[PDB]
Amino acid sequence: LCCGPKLAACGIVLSAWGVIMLIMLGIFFNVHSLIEDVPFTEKDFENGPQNIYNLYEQVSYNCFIAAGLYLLLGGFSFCQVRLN
Amino acid sequence: NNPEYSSFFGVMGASSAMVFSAMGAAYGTAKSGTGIAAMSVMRPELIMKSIIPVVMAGIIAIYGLVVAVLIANSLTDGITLYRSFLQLGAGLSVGLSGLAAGFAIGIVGDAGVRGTAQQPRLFVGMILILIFAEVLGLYGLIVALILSTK
Amino acid sequence: NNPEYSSFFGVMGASSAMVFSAMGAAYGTAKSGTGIAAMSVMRPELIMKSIIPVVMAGIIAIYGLVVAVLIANSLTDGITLYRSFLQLGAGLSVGLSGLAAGFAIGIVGDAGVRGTAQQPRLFVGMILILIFAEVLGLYGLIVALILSTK
Amino acid sequence: NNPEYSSFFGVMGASSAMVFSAMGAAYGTAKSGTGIAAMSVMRPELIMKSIIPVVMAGIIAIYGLVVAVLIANSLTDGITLYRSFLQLGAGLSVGLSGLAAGFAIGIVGDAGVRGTAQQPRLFVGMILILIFAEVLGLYGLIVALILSTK
Amino acid sequence: NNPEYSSFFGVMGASSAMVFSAMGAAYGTAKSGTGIAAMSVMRPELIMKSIIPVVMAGIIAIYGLVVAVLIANSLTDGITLYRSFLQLGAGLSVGLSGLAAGFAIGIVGDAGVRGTAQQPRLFVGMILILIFAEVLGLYGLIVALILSTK
Amino acid sequence: NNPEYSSFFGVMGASSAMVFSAMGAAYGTAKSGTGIAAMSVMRPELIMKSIIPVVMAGIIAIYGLVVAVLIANSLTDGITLYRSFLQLGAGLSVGLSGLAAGFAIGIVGDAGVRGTAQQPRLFVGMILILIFAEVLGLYGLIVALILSTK
Amino acid sequence: NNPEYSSFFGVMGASSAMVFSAMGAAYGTAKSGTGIAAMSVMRPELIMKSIIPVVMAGIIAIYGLVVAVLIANSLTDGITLYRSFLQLGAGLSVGLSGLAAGFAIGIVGDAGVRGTAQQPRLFVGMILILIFAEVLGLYGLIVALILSTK
Amino acid sequence: NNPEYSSFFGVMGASSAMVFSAMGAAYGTAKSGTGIAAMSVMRPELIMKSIIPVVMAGIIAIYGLVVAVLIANSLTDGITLYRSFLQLGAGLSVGLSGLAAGFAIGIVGDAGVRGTAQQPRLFVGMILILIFAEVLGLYGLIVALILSTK
Amino acid sequence: AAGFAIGIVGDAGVRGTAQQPRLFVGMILILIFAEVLGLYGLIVALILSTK
Amino acid sequence: LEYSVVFNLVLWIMTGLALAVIITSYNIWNMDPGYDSIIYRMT
Amino acid sequence: LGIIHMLFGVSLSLFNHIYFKKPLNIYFGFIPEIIFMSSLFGYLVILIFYKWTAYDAHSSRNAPSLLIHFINMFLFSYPESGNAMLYSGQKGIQCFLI
Amino acid sequence: SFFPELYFNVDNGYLEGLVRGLKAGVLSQADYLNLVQCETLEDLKLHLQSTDYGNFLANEASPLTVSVIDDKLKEKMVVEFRHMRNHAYEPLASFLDFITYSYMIDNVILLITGTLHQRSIAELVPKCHPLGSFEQMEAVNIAQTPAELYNAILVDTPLAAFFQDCISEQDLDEMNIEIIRNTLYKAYLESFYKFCTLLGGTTADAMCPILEFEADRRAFIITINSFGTELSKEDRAKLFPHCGRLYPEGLAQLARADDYEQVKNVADYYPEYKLLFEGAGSNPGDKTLEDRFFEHEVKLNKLAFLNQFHFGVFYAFVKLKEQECRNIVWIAECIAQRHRAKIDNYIPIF
Amino acid sequence: GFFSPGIWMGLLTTLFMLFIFTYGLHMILSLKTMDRFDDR
Amino acid sequence: FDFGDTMVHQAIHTIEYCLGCISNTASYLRLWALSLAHAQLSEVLWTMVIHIGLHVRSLAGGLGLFFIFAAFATLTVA
Amino acid sequence: VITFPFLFAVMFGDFGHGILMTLFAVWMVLRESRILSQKNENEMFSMVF
Amino acid sequence: TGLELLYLGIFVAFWACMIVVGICYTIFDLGFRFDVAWFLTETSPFMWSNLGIGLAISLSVVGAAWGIYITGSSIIGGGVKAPRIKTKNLVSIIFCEAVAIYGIIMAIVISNMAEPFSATDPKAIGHRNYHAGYSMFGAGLTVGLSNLFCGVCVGIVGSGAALADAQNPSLFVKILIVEIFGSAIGLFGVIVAILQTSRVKMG
Repeated sequence: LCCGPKLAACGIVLSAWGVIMLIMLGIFFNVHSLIEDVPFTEKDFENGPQNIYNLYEQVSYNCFIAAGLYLLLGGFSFCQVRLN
Repeated sequence: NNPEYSSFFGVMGASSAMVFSAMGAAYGTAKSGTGIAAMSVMRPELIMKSIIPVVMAGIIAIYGLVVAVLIANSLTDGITLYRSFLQLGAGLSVGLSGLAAGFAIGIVGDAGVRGTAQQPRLFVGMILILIFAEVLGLYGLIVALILSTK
Repeated sequence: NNPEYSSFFGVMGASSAMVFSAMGAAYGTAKSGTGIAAMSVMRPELIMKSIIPVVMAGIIAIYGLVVAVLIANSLTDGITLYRSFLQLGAGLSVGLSGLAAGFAIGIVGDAGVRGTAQQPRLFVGMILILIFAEVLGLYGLIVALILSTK
Repeated sequence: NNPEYSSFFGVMGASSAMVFSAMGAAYGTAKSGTGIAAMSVMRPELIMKSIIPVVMAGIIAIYGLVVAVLIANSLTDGITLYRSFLQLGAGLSVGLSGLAAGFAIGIVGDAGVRGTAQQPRLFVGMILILIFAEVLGLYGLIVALILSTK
Repeated sequence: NNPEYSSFFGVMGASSAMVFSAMGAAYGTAKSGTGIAAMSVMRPELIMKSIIPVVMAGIIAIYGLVVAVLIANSLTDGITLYRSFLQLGAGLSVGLSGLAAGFAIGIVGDAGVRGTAQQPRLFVGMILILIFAEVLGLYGLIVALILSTK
Repeated sequence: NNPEYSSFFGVMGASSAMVFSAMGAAYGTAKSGTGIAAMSVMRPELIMKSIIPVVMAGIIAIYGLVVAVLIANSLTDGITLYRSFLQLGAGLSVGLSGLAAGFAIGIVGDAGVRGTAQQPRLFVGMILILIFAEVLGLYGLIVALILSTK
Repeated sequence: NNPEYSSFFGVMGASSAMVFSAMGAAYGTAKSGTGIAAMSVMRPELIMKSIIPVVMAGIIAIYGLVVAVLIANSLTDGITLYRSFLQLGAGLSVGLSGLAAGFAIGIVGDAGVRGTAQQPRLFVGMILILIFAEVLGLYGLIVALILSTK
Repeated sequence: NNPEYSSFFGVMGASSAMVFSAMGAAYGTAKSGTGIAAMSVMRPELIMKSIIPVVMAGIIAIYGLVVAVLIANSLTDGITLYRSFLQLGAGLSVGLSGLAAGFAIGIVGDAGVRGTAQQPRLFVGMILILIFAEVLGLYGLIVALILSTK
Repeated sequence: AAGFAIGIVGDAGVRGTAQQPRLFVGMILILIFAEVLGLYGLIVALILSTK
Repeated sequence: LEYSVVFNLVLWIMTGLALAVIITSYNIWNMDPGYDSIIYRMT
Repeated sequence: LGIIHMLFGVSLSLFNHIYFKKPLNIYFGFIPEIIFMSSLFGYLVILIFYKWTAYDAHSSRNAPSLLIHFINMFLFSYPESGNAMLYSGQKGIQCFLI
Repeated sequence: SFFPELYFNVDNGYLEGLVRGLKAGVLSQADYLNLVQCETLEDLKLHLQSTDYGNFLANEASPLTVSVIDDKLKEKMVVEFRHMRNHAYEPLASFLDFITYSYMIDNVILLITGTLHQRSIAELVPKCHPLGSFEQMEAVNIAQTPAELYNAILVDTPLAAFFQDCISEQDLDEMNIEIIRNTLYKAYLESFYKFCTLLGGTTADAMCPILEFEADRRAFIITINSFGTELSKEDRAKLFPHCGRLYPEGLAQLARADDYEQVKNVADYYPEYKLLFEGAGSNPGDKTLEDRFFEHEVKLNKLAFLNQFHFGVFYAFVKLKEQECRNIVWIAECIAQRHRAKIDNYIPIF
Repeated sequence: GFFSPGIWMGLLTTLFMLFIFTYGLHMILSLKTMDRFDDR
Repeated sequence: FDFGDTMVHQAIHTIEYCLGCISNTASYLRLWALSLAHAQLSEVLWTMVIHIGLHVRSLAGGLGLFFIFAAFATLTVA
Repeated sequence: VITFPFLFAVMFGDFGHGILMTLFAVWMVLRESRILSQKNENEMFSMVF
Repeated sequence: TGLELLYLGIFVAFWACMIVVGICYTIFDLGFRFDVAWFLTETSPFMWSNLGIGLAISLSVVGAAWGIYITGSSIIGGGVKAPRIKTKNLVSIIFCEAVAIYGIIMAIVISNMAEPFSATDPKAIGHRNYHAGYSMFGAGLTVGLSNLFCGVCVGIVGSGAALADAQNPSLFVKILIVEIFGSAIGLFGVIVAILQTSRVKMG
């Protein structure tokens, strides 16, 4: 599909920005396993700091998944602009 | 004994009767007088016929007078309060009912005179209407008298 | 055993019934008479038929008179209050409902009288609608009669 | 242990049910009748099948009558207050909801009849629209029936 | 332990929900019917489709009916007060929010139908816009439901 | 033994006497000056005569000054209240009376000046009607003065 | 022994005198300025004579400044209340009287200034009339001065 | 020994001094701005002279700003109430007086600027009139300062 | 108050500018004074809320 | 104690001041620009 | 930042008045104008930095409020108590500068 | 309602008395008969001097002509109107402005056409109807440029709002001048009618019937006269005012009608109008439809003087006196041309 | 209590005279000048 | 040399200068006012949008974060 | 040249947006030759360019 | 309609607040906190009495004065073409002065009854003084308002009379009858006010 090169071009910019942000964010979660301090912790919090590290690891994985979708989006949008 | 302030309501009754009836009569009269003058310029021969609406309005005034006098004569200091409430209700009943009647008298008299000025056959019609408005005022008096003597 | 001022609520019922119903009939009469006066100029032969909206309006006034008297006759000094509130409710129910009916009578008569002169076949339709307005008034009377004896 | 002011709330429910419903039906009737009268000039053959908006208006009045009677029959002296607030809510719910319906009936009836006069195809549409307004009024009755027995 | 009058706020909620929601639907219905009548003269075809704004208005009323029932079913004499206030909030929230939606439905439907008569392509745009107003009404229901069970 | 606040009512009498009279005279002057300005353009020879309405307006202000000062010189600290309300009554009596008179002077003067230019034979009639207006203000003063010592 | 919060009334006096006088002068100034701009555009040679209305308005403002200061310099903490009511009367007397004078100045200024350009012989009459308005403002000051030291 | 709530008065003063004077300046600026636009399109050469009413308007707002700060810096918890009342009066005196000045500035600016577009000789008279309005604002400031430091 | 001032002058200013681009400078000056009114509000609030 | 005094004062003071703001706001809200000069052409 | 930038804007006016050889615009203009602004607003700026380096948490209670001293400065308001001074002799300096 | 009869006399009290005093001076049926019994224009002058008319033809050319007396009659009532218009306050003055608008509309139609066919404004103004006046410039010295006249009107002339139907100048060049003026007048009637309904007291009830008549009367005549010309039925419908009794349903029939008979069938639904079409015998030597309409309009304007607290007395005054002028000129013209059997074609004004 | 005999009596008299002021001011505000002057 | 006009002009300069210095210094409160607003608009856009893109559910978090971020990005620019 | 962007950065002191803002300007400059030597009827894009 | 909107908004809020407070005092079962007897008895009869006196005279002047301007403008306007009018139609203003006089006489007869009480505790003190106070208030209000509306009536009718006479001098006499009815309205208010205070005493 063409969809218009003006909109495919916007997708490329969103995709590139997203991949940059999502990778960097996922790293930050993995390194400081942190400023955001919003990994959705349990209310039944026990004396186990390792439980917090594990939560951030899950958040990091999710960040790279979202980046993968932006990589796929950028690929598709890229070819649309070249073909358009 | 007889509580204080109890006469307050009865006094408002006597005042309400006269004041609201005066409002009705004053409006009804002013409206009829305007219509009468408006007609009389065009044709004077109907002037006498066009007067009745003004008397109608005056009767509204009398309705209020009958109750206001009845209450005012009945008022004393040692009133059992119950009596005062009856007087208050009787006062409002006749005054506000006569007020409504006076408004009706004004509207129909003014329109009736202009109508008759154009069509002399209307005379009987407007008189019948005005009779209904006078009846509307009397109803007020009837209830007021029933309450005032209760 | 009974509280003071208990008659206050009841007596306002008797007054309210008459005043609001008279105001309704007064409006309905005033609007109907205006239409009659304006219409009758062109079609004088309709003067004796176009009066009907006015009679309808008078019925609203009677509706009110009947309840106002019934309340007055059943209003006493040693009233149990309960009955007083019922009388106030009955008074307002018929009065305010009659007021609404009088409005409808007014608008329908005003338009109907002129519409009939421009269209003789409308006469029956006019009556049917005005019948609905009288029914609206009657509903108020029915409730008031139920409450005043409850 | 029963609070006396409890009967007031109750009886005001029965009154509200009738008074506001009559106001709605009266408004709908007044507007519908006006449109019908104007319509009749050109299309007198439609007069009888143009009364429907007025009948619907009446149904709104009935909605109120029924609740007012149900409450009035339910009113007693030793009311537990809870019941009184249910009666007050039920009264207002059906009355004010019917009032809203009366406006829809009135405005739609006027516009519908005037339109139908020129576009006979509008008639089914006028009825569908007015059916929705009657349904809106019924909603008020439904809630009132739920509350009055709770 | 709670005030005997604590149930007052809840039943006002159930009533307010129905009354304001019906008022919104009634306004939206009246506005649509006026525009539809005018459009119908211009062209028959669209009469059938033009009913939709009225249906949406009806849904606003149902939103209110649902909450009013939920409150009435949950309202008791031994109410927790806390729950009563929540019911008042839930009632007002859905009622007044639906009322706002009713105006949006009314104004948009009127303008939309009148425009659509001239440009049939507007029909789809009209529905989409009315959809947002129905969604605004739903929002009121969502909060009312949360408060009702909270 | 002096009910506190006793002095408050009295001083308001002096204020009302001056403020309301000033308002009346100010309006009277404004209307007269407007009429004079419009008239004088075409007939400047009437400027001197046309001033009279303005002087009378001024007199109205003087009546108020007389009472306002009389009350002010009659105030003390240990006012027995009885005296205070007498002074308030006197203040209001002249105030509203002067206020009403100022309106009559202004409205009549405006018409009188314009009419006189068109028909000089109306000049005396203008003066006569205006004297009555002033006499009304005087009335207000006379009673206000009488009350001040009762 | 002195009542608390007794200073409130005197403080309101001081502020009222200034504010109402400024309102009066402001209105008189604005109305004259409009007439001046509309008038002197054609006849600029009058621009230095049509300013006077505005100066007189300013005098109204000074009256207020003199009393407002006189009152403020008369206030203390332990005020016997009596004195405060006197201060409030003096404040309002001059303030509201100046306000009335402001309207007189404004209306006469506009009418006079524009008229003067149309008829130069009107100038003297305009000033004389405006003189009465300044006198009306002064009467207020006279009473205020009598009360403020009483 | 200090009455709680006492600070409420002074605090409202500090706000009122700014809020009311801000509305005045806002009116003055907005009203002048419209007049400026009209002049400038007709002739832009005066664009730098017609701005003056706006600068003046701003000075009024400053008058209020000055008092508002003086009051705010004079607030304490252990307030003697007397001073709190003075602060309220002072704030209102300048705020409401500046408000009157704001209207005076706007009205004359618009009229003067629009006139000046046609008659350049109007400029000097406009400035003089504007001076009176600024003086009207200052008088308020003077009294407010006297009261707030009293 | 400032919002009123800005809106009223903005409407006249924008319309006038299209009629006469020379109005730009005058429009800016007028808008500033209206904004200052909002600023004065802040100033008092800052002094009062911290007292 | 003396509630009636604080109450009476605050009620009417804030009511009068609130109304003064409402009326002033109304008058400004509906300021008449003249609807002339250039408005006829822009409309 | 505002006050410092403003002072720069004023400083530039001196060069312009020199270029056009207007001694009056610097002897009666620039000099009193820059002093006026400095004495009121530059003083404020100095105090802001002073507080940051002069007072620690050890004196957080009854720590001077810069806004109040600034207002009291202009008004020559020097209460006996209720507000601590930033430094000894400040009263003389505040009065002098105004 | 209680709306009038209270504040009305505060500002408008004088004018009500004056205008009814002016009405008293209109020629009565007894006076018209005295004017008919002349057969000489100079004798006509002499008999007119018996009333409020007269002494206004003095110092004019010794021989009296119809054109002279016509212009003078207009001038007399113009002065009386301008007097009442000048001594008036906004609540009433706005009403009078609408009356003047009707004449302004005709005058701007005159200013265009002449501008479209290079004629100078100075040449056109002397033949504009009084009350137009146009004291404003820019409408003057337009340099015979249509754009300058259309800009001056849009900006300075009070009729600017009405021209919203006819805009962009393109309308001025492409539309027939008569369609333009009929369209503009319709807009006038719509605004003026609504204005009268905003004044929702005695004025609305006394005045609107007159405007509603004018709307329906024009719709009838427009339909008939349009039969023999080239005009799209839709464009004709665009000229029908919606402030009348034909608006609900009836105009649709006139818009379709192609014959007098169909127009009458429309009137058949309105007895107030049907009588006019039946009375308008339209025989070769009888009164026509326009004549019956004039008689009806006068009835309506005379009935306006049955209410003592409204603005409709001032409108009716102008129209009745304008017809009075038509009647007097008719008599003067019948005398000059010696057609004595046609003298009784004036519209009695009581 | 919310009101005292003093306060209340004051308010009652204040309103009556306030209505008088309102009446007077009402007519004063609804006061117009002429748009134009009749003639030369 | 118009002494009167010169005195007036110079007086105006002084009045505007002194009052402007007071108002101009306050004017620079625009720097704070907008800096605060930006941080607050950014914080709420973060908290009420992208926070939702995170979840304890793995796959749902990854897929949702994609769509939520795209909305966050859109609002961030807009 | 320095004062205004500096005051902006104070009002707009957000690192992440500073990147976006910088990259936008860089893009426009890098395409300067292609954007300038073209038609740009949209004045909003021309203005920021 | 800026002022009408103000009046309406105040009216609605005024009564809306009273409705909420009234129903709340009931609902919350307050100890008769809303005590009407308290209001009526604490309010000094001197306030009620002197208010009625001022109203009786002042309202009557308002009516008279109102009517005067109604007929003044009509008479002056008509007189521009019919100078005969001033000969006869001035009686309309005579009627208005008479309407004011009605109130003046009544106000004085009432005020003549004003006396001190030397009273303190209302309880069982001045029972009759309260009756006289309320009666004087009522009678004063009764005649005041009655004359107020009377004056308006005769004014409106007098306007029609002047407009009629301007055009036909034969109409004045017949129309005069209507104003006589108008005047009667005011007199009726006087009769009742007299009765209301026919049996009062202060002190």
